[PDB]
Amino acid sequence: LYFQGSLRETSEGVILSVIVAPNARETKIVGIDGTRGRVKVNVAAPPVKGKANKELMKFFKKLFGAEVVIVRGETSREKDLLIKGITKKEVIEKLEL
Ligand code: NA
Repeated sequence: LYFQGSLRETSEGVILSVIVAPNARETKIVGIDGTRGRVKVNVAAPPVKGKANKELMKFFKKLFGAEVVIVRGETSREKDLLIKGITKKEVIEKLEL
């Protein structure tokens, strides 16, 4: 039940709610924010020219094997990612790897 506070399944796929920190040593999940209901994601890219957004999407597209788009928070640390055409059960399985 750990990652479930950060995700919900709509007709389109899964909205994965994250909070990023850019300029990290490695793009990876580092935790969960229990109050905000978001996965803490470090992103190994600078927050300029959209590069942290691009790296974030790339990481999750690779993890889930599905298209990932930003649906809210393009210019925020708090970003909502639509994982297209996937189920919550799939997403949880992959986040728990
Ligand atoms: Na960015």
